[PDB]
Amino acid sequence: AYPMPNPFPPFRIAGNLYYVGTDDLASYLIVTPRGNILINSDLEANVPMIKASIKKLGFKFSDTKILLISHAHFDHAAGSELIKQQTKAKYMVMDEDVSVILSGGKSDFHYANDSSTYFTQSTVDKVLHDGERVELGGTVLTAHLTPGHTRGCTTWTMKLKDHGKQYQAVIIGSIGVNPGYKLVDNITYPKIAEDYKHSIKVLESMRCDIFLGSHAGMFDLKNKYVLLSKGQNNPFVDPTGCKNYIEQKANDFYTELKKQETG
Ligand SMILES: [Zn+2]
Ligand SMILES: [Zn+2]
Repeated sequence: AYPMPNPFPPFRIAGNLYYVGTDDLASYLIVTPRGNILINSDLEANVPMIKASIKKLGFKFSDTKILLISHAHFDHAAGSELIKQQTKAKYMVMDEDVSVILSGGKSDFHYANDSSTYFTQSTVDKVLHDGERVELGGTVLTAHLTPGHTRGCTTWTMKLKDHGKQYQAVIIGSIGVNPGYKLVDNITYPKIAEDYKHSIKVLESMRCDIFLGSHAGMFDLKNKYVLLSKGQNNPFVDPTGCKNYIEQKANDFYTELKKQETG
């Protein structure tokens, strides 16, 4: 079973972007004069945690206007229907992943036949496309299609001001190859390897100042948070870590491809 995450203190990352996630499954709140955007609904058990985190920061759960995800797997999206029911947020999902959301996982190219991965079916209020923007209260997020891990995996970017300086924030959706994924002659998702290679090209040339991800462990949330509490100059500003992480996962993809092609 997926290891149930533990709660994590919420905090401001930079500018109007806040962490409201767990010690593992990462969720983000963007606060604007015209309401808030939430990214990743996580497990159903995490929806009360997300609500508690938002409120702890002094914001209103009922001000959640838009719900986004990193990608269509249960650990980022299972909680979406609950959040819709509780806030009436508008759910926006990259086109290639919509079928998985509508079907609660039953159409998943890999996990269609694994009932332990299914989640509550939800409707998508706006279908997104590569490079499409999500705009609220003057804040502008950009959806980047970085496919492979899912057909519609989305890397979310925005610009944040912090201490009079400008930073590109990048929430890497995932370019991990899950155990069991078939990269050669995939029957359901033939372009899976071409899609990962595209994601690598995009991410390797993407400006990345504030380094984030769909899972805390991607970007060293725990140790960085400890530095933040100690008052350090924004430890979430980590371009080197971001470049090193993208390089590592690009190499991991080619390591797994080699294994499947020659092992
Ligand atoms: Zn996933
Ligand atoms: Zn995940």
